Amino acid sequence: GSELETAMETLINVFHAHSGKEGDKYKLSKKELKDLLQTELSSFLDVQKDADAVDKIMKELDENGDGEVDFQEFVVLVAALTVACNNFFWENS
Amino acid sequence: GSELETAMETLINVFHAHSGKEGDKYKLSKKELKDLLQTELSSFLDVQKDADAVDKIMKELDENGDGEVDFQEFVVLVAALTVACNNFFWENS
Repeated sequence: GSELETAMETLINVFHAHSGKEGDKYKLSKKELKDLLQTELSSFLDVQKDADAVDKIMKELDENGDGEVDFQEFVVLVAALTVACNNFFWENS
Repeated sequence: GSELETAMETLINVFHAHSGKEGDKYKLSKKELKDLLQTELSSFLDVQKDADAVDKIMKELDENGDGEVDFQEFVVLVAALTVACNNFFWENS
């Protein structure tokens, strides 16, 4: 019910959008989850900032893109990318 | 504009709610940020799962609660707590 608490519930519902395959509710194998957000956050390409942070995250998905990611992995890894493009000016319009 | 992209924009606006002090937009010192979410996620106390994950996160805020946290720190640390209470049954009603 709180503003921050409300955000937590919304994230779980959207995860179902991609993971709702009903098979693996997880955020899928690391190789796929990256294809989904790396493209969904297209505005991310609008202005990359720290290539070192993005570079490390890409290391886990490329070393074993067959690994796995779930809610804590989707949130921690996606927030980590935000470091590399945390630019608030990354507005697409 | 996408469902996952929309969640990213909403999180920044609520951070302003607590951090909007206008001084430090960061998520504040680690000691305070924990007081805010540890209480806001009250349903978290509804059913703690892995005390080891929560225990490690508490280590950073207790070793130097005077440290600092920002957007990537608030998202990665708060998602990390979700590991300790990821219980979907943690419904308060």
